[PDB]
Amino acid sequence: MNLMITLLTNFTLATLLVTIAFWLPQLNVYSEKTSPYECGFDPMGSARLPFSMKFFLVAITFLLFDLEIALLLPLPWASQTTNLNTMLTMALLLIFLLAVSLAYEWTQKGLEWTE
Amino acid sequence: DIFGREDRFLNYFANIRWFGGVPLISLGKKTVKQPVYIVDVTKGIINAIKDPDARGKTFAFVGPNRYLLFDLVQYVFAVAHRPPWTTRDKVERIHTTDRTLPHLPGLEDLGVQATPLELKAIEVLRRHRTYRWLSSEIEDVQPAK
Amino acid sequence: TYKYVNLREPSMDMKSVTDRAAQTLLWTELIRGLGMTLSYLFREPATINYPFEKGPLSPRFRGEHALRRYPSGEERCIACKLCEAVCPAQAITIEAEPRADGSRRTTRYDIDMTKCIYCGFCQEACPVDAIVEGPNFEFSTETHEELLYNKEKLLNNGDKWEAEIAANIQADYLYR
Amino acid sequence: VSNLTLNFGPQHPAAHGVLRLVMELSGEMVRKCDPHIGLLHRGTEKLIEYKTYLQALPYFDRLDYVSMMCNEQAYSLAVEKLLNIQPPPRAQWIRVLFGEITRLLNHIMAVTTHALDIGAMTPFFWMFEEREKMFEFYERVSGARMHAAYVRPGGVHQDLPLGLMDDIYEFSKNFSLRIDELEEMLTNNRIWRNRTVDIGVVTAEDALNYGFSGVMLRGSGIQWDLRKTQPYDVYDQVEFDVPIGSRGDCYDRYLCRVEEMRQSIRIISQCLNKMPPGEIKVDDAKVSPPKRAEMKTSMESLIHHFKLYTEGYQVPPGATYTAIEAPKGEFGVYLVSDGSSRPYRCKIKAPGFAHLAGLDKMSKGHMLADVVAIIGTQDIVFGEVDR
Amino acid sequence: RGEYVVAKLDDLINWARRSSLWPMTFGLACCAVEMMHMAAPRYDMDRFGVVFRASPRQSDVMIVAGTLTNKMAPALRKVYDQMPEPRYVVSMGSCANGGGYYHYSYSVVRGCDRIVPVDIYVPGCPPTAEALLYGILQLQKKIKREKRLRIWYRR
Amino acid sequence: APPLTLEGIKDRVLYVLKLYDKIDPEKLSVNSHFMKDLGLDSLDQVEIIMAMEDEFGFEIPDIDAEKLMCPQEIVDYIADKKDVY
Amino acid sequence: TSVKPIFSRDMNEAKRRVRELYRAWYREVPNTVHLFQLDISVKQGRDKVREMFKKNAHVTDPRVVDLLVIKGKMELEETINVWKQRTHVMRFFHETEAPRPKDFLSKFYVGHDP
Ligand SMILES: CCCCCCCCCCCCCCCCCC(=O)OC[C@H](COP(=O)(O)OCCN)OC(=O)CCCCCCCCCCCCCCCCC
Ligand code: SF4
Ligand code: SF4
Ligand code: SF4
Repeated sequence: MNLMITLLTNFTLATLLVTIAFWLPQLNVYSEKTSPYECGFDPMGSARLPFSMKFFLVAITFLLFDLEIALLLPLPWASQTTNLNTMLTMALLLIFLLAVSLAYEWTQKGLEWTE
Repeated sequence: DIFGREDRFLNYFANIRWFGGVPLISLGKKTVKQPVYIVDVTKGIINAIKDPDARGKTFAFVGPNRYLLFDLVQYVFAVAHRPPWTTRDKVERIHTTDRTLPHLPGLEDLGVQATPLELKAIEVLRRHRTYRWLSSEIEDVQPAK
Repeated sequence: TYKYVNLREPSMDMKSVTDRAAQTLLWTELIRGLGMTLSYLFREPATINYPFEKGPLSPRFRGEHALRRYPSGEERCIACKLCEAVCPAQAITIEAEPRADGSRRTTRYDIDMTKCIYCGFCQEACPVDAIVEGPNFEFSTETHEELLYNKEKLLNNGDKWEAEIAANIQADYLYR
Repeated sequence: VSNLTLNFGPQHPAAHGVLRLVMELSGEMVRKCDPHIGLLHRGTEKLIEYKTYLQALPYFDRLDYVSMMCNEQAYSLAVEKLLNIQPPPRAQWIRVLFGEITRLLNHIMAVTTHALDIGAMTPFFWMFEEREKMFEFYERVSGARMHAAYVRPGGVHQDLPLGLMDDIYEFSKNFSLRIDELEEMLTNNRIWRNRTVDIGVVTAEDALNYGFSGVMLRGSGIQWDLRKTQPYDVYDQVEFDVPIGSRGDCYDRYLCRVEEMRQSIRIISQCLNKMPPGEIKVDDAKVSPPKRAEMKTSMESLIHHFKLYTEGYQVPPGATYTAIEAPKGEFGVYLVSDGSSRPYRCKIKAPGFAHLAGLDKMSKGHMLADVVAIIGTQDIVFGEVDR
Repeated sequence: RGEYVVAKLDDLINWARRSSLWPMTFGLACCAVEMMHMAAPRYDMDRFGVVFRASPRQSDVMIVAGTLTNKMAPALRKVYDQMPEPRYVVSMGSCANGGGYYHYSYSVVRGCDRIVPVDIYVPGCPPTAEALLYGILQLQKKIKREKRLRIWYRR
Repeated sequence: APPLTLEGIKDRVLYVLKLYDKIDPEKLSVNSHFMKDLGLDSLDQVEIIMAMEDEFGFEIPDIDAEKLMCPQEIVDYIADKKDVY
Repeated sequence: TSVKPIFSRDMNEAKRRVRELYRAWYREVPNTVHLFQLDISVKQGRDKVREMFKKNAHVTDPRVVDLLVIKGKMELEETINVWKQRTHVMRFFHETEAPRPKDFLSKFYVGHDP
């Protein structure tokens, strides 16, 4: 509840400041509106887009590597138990497996970034 | 009613569409109006100023063809699609209805061409999503004209 | 003669490549060299407060276009048209009607400080040194009108400071 | 389909001049770039035809503004060459001095602004302080800050003010220390290097066909110089040595600009040691105006003054092409003179106008983020390119 | 009486708004270098609060420096034309301020008035960085007397 | 829209000519010669035949297009250009 | 009289190429007038195009014709792309040219020997 009050405030001040920032410029002394805005023709900035697989793949590997990261995240709790052998075995095993994924993708044509 | 880029009339109708949807047409109809585009007016003034026999002669300007009913509102609202003031001073102002008296030198008596509403209306309106020219289906009220 | 760079043998021998893995890996050159040569910060910066202080200049500096006159002012300009004739921007105007005394001066002597490139040619060409580029740079008019000078404005510019210009000319006339 | 069409941007904070650009690309890679030049084109060459030699000279000052006394030297050498005159020795020496000083300017600018464009906000500041000292020299010399001519045909006029060469010496003393400070600021920086290493290389013969003349040919093989091979003035005598590079890598070109700054310090030094006290202008009264003391009190000096300003000296007809070494590379003017006062047709040669035409091939192999460095690396001013 | 509040607030939004005023540098030609020397350490801009940043949307005011050719002109007015409504134009250099050393031939536009309205004309070729700076300061002193709001109070 | 017919192609061509406003549909016959009868210009011809591509048509190059000059030539040219009966 | 003709030997192929060019324009008038968001109706724009062709209609020499065709495909080559802003494409139209009196006593009435 306490931190929820902090979230209620911190969401207010965001909202308030935003509102002030919208009022005052169109609450300003003189607001004048003329110029046309051409959405118009495709080559203004860039043109069109042939969205490329590289960036998307970066999102993907961000997923798989997340999953392995959070699967690894509880370890600081687990580093202390009555089975140490198994602990080391499967923690080194697990993040070693992460590094195996990375090593594979780094061996194939993936990444390499000039294309 | 003078019509143009930054003007206070048709732009106002474009901006009155907001909440409550009650600009006018309370009783409906009853409003005949003929907006005139601005450059025709100002050319009227400049010919009036540099042409003799424009002195001591009072006269008026006329929207050449349109002479629209309130169908204007839904037209200018139709084309350009869809995104401190005053009281019945203002809404009765815009609700004032007449073309008044025929005999007064209209336009050509001052020797200048007249502009129908359409094209210039597109120009000033702009807005919408801009990506399709389409048609826009001109109102063509011309009631009883 | 040719003395060329980057043609060298990088040593793949040991004790070079030691410091290469240290170099790539530990950023010592980057850190030490750069961060420190910026930590060179403490030297007193060079900045001058323009309202209250002004940078150096030279007796030959070129300001704005003051006309000059003799002691017991004669309107030193003879009207001889040279300053207009050599103007590389062509921006000058001279029209000279012989006045009451029979001596010749200019009716309208004009400049467009807009067009003016601030050569110095009109300062060299004047046989009597009537027009001289002022020391003062005093400007920033609010209208394109105000940058066009009558003979009158150029005179009043000359009256506003002369012993200034007299000091400069008296200094440098040995060079010209 | 794929590809794109992207466009320029109006300025980086230091931007000298504006180009547009159209690059047909692949995903974050540029297959075709087609720079649109001619954006800033003031039509000088048509103007020069309407103004006499003494008048048209500031055009040759400000067509390439950064390097200035060099362009001055180009046009002046052209009129002298075509006009059969030699300047007195001291004029030649002064002209050399400010020539290499100006070269120090355009190089320090090119390097620093090449940094500021890429990143690295500070070196621009450190060094352009010293550049301000340089203009502190010009202001004494010519009596104005930047565009002031101080160069004529038949030699320079208005020799140095008494006590100038002391200041010149003093700057030249520790400039070495400061440029070395830049060399620690860069050069083994993993960032700047690893950004520009192999980007935009060139084959020597290819550079010859594309006509690149400058730090291009220097840093890429093909050892060549106009300074060494075709000495155009006493600049022959003084000793110094030009750098080269074997990687053609655009990093070599950088380091070559640096070493040319250092060598410029050598040339400045030796020049300060060798200065003869002869005179300023030539002694021919009909080529160059007399000083005022002779002007007044003496008739023929007055006449040659008056006419030499109104009409200006007449140059015999002939077609010349002179070429000098300007900090952007080989610069030259092709003069065409009807026997007359005015010139007739003179087309300058902008090294940027050549080098710029090479982006098509040079940028073919690297994505746009380094097309930035590809443009900025070869010293270019879009005020000089257009003309 | 609220007019005291009026004038005071005027000196507030005005005081700040002028105290910063960080413009954009259009920088066509050799005036641009001199402008950079105004940005150099010696003459430094920052002392006066003017900040160096490039974008027409962030732009407080605009400095037209260099020669304005016919080909560039429309783009120039667009850069003017997406800008914070309060805005000011400072014409730098003999060229842009009415045509300078060209004023003739064809491609060059004569003055930047023919494109956008202008406030501070600073002559010089190039105007000495000190002179340009004096121009910016005088622009500030045009910002002082704006008295913009109390006429919105219509008295 | 079956395999096309004489009546079809004719109604189409005469139709698009009638939609074209610059020509006066007072007397327009299949035997008519444009610049002779209707007094058009070669430019007008080119624009027309362009409409003959954009509606129906689509195949026309220039060297064929220049010599049409009469609507029946449009008929037969498009006909044999596509399907025999 | 010798010559080095360019793309065509006789006025025939000239007329051919100009027919081609006018085809291109009549293709791309709508795409441009929609592309830069002009206020002109496609009909009007096309009419100005064919006008600009008709202005030069009196030429004979097919060298000249061919060169003019190079001009045309050049400018059209610039409008097919975005390299030319709304400005110039409008600049073909003259809105801001004041109407020039072409009748005598009006010209005499003002211009004093234009
Ligand atoms: C005895 C028991 C076992 C003990 C084992 C101990 C083993 C220790 C071995 C060394 C440990 C690691 C040392 C640090 C490694 C960090 C990562 C690294 O090496 O980065 C280097 C990398 C190289 O760049 P590059 O050559 O382009 O890439 C090669 C790719 N083929 O990237 C770079 O060089 C570029 C990175 C530049 C980053 C921007 C500049 C940063 C400047 C400030 C950095 C310093 C900040 C210090 C911290 C501040 C206070 C917290
Ligand atoms: S300094 Fe100015 S007035 Fe004098 S010659 Fe040059 S442009 Fe003309
Ligand atoms: S050169 Fe001197 S004296 Fe002659 S007209 Fe000009 S200012 Fe006057
Ligand atoms: S006024 Fe002078 S310094 Fe400025 S852009 Fe023009 S020529 Fe260059």
